[PDB]
Amino acid sequence: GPMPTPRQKPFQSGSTPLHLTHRFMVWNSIGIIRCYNDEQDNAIDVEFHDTSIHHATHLSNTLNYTIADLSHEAILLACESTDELASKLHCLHFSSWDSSKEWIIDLPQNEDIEAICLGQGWAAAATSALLLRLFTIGGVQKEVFSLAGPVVSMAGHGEQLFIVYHRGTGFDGDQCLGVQLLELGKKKKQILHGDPLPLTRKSYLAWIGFSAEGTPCYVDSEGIVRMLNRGLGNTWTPICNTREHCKGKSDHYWVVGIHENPQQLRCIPCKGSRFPPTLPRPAVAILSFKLPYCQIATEKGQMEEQFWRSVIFHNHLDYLAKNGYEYEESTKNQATKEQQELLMKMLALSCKLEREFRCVELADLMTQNAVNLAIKYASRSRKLILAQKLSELAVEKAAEL
Amino acid sequence: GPMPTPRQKPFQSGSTPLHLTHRFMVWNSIGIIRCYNDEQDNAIDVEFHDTSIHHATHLSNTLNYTIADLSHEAILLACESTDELASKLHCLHFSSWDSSKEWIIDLPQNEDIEAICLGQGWAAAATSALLLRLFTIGGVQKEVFSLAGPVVSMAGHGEQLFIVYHRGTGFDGDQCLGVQLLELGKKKKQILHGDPLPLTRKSYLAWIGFSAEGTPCYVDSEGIVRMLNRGLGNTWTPICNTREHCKGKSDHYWVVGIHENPQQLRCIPCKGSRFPPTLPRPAVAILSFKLPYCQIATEKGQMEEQFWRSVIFHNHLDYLAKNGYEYEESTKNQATKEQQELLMKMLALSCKLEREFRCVELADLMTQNAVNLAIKYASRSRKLILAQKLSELAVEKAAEL
Repeated sequence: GPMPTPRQKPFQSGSTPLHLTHRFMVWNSIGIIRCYNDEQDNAIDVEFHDTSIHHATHLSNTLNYTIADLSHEAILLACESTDELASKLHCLHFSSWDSSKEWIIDLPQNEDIEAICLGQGWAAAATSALLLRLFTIGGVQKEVFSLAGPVVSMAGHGEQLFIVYHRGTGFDGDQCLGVQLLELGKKKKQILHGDPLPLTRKSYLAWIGFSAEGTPCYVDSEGIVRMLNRGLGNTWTPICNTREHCKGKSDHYWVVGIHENPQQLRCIPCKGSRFPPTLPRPAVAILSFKLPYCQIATEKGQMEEQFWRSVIFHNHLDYLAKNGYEYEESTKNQATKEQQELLMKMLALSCKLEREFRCVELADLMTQNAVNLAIKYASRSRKLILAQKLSELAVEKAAEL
Repeated sequence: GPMPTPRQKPFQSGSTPLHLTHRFMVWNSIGIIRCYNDEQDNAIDVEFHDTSIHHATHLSNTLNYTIADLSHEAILLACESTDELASKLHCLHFSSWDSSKEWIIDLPQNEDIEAICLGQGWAAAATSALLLRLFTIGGVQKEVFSLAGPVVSMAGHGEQLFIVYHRGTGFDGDQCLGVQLLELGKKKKQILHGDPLPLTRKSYLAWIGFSAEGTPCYVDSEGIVRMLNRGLGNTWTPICNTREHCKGKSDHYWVVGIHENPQQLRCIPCKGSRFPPTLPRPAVAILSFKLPYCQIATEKGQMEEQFWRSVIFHNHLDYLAKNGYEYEESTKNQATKEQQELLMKMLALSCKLEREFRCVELADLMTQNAVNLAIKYASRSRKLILAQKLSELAVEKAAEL
């Protein structure tokens, strides 16, 4: 019969393993942090993508840091439990307006920190004792709550938290994972209450986080990048297959950051290792989205993939409009126009294939000006029944528009 | 130590496995499909309960399209992966008005199909990539999204679609299944989120599907039939046990359909087998429901569940009316009268039994006009001490509404 597996360890996104003497602490869009320690000294280095917020700086390792995260306004540094010394967290609010420039938190004995994250004016940290705690960047503490299982990792953006934990045990190479989404809004909420996390068969989760536009995403060992489509009842859709971008087994990609719209998948191809070498530091490459649809080699398949890309390229922007955060309107304009153009090309090729059912099925999603243009496409080559039924669709939708 | 069980293999509802050369492949509410295979040749046969939909048809292909489904709009087919090719998915739009009668698509490298299903215009297939693919019958690719484990079966009706997959594995004869349910409307939703599937102890999932009105239903290997009560917070309610019917003359009852007006479960009786053989043509058996309400016998227990079976089915009709779908107003009108007269008879029974609190608490479940009728019944039976506080509760209901 099946054999139970050992449990894979927790991780912090951007933190390379501690067994290497010289290591990266965290990669962020705001900046990058590095660390070194050996038989006689220990040190931290921090640099920013834009030094107007703060100058690049060298920091010393007093609390034996192992975990980190960065924001536009503050930096968190934290560590795991230890018998002779407490687990601790240290926040450096470098952009502080007053004497709140830094503060420290030292946990109860045998309580740890395994993951932390930052957001808009708040900070968060969680322990392997199945609970999470919240803080504010000026130093006031916030609510505490407990987690459904052994916590693996967590991240956040704006005023929203993504948590990943172990919900059970896997068998014959499988791993058992679940996921939480929490909201720190005006009325705090939990839109996803502990569902099983989709993951490729016999894979291991490799990286979690958010795109710069504030929607959650992740990737596992088999390289299927996934993102939370809210238009599908908050369901995980694949968005890239980076093993196809790899040259072979020698390669694996380490994500530095993601931008949904404009499109940039920023990552480093690591050679012969699960993480980049700390020196000579590699350069970050930009990859592009590619969906696991069928008949990818066909041009119709390509425009189908582009349509289902473009709809989600504006769904998350509308979600930002609802929750109140800012976005650049050109992103919405380009996505919302290109989806109409792409599905109109789909409808035109369907009409040239004289599949009236396919034409109506595509026209069901369209705006009425495009339905009129589809009726004119049907009038070309004298497809009277297709034109009549598209007109019926137009009338039926106008009865409610 | 404790023994983990193997995961049960995938299955397509309304089918017989490959133990028989000319096995059943589909039996749905409007048609039947058969699958043929031998040492050198293979074929498929198509039938409808009325030839006005489409006449009997014979198909054959080099690939065994081992998976199929049937609907009033089209027939759906799919084949397994091979050493030479990956899987393909196929559609027969027999109900079309023109020459769009057929469609074919081939899936990416190394991919295989476990189960497929149909809906109102939509179609779907679970894949070995831990991805669900969704289409139209006209061949438009809808959303592709991720799943947490191997899918064991699939089903659909209207816009509501049913997925069941292994959450983990069971121990000592049991298995750990879980259920995820979507409704693919214009503002589509998730009804179940991979929650564990209730099943009888030491049993497996023998059949899934929908009742004719569109409620989700399934049956376990022990013969327990159960369905989703969406009105009661989306809870699974058992309705019947098939094995005991007809003094257990059949080894099993292979269900083919369910309907609420008249109350019917239509099945095939199976001798010495879990499933029926294809030949000679079987005789259909129709059974009444048997709710698991306690102290059932002597016609006083049975009237309680005769009340409750009504709402157990008819919570769905309120949904189907308020969402804009067509529904059976005859069933609505009849059930809302049956409930009140049955409650009045129960109130008379409890008054005859001098258990006046039962009369009061049935009156709480009445409607307002039926509360006034309860006052009249209590007056006719000269039980004024009951009628007093009954009138008090009537005034309270009138205050509420």
